[PDB]
Amino acid sequence: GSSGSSGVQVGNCLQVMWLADRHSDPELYTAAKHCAKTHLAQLQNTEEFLHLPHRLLTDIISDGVPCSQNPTEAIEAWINFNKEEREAFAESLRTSLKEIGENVH
Repeated sequence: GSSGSSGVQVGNCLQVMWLADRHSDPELYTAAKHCAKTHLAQLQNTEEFLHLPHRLLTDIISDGVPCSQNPTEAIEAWINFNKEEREAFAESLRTSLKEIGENVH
């Protein structure tokens, strides 16, 4: 019957992937990190995500994000937090931002 084990969840994906990266953990970091890029919104509407650094966020969006989960929206917010300086990261992040799914070269 319906049986499984403890793994990763879009909700606790950030926290997981975070520590993982800090502990040079590719297996985990990659896993959680992925689920994040796919479900960025679910995190963009949360504090943690906005509380995350630039290295983490950059990596996520760097791995390409599905047009489905409004990527820019998350960038604008996570940036607005401390736009005072993050601004620089906002522009650079925008140009770096990548979209998948749609047929565009």
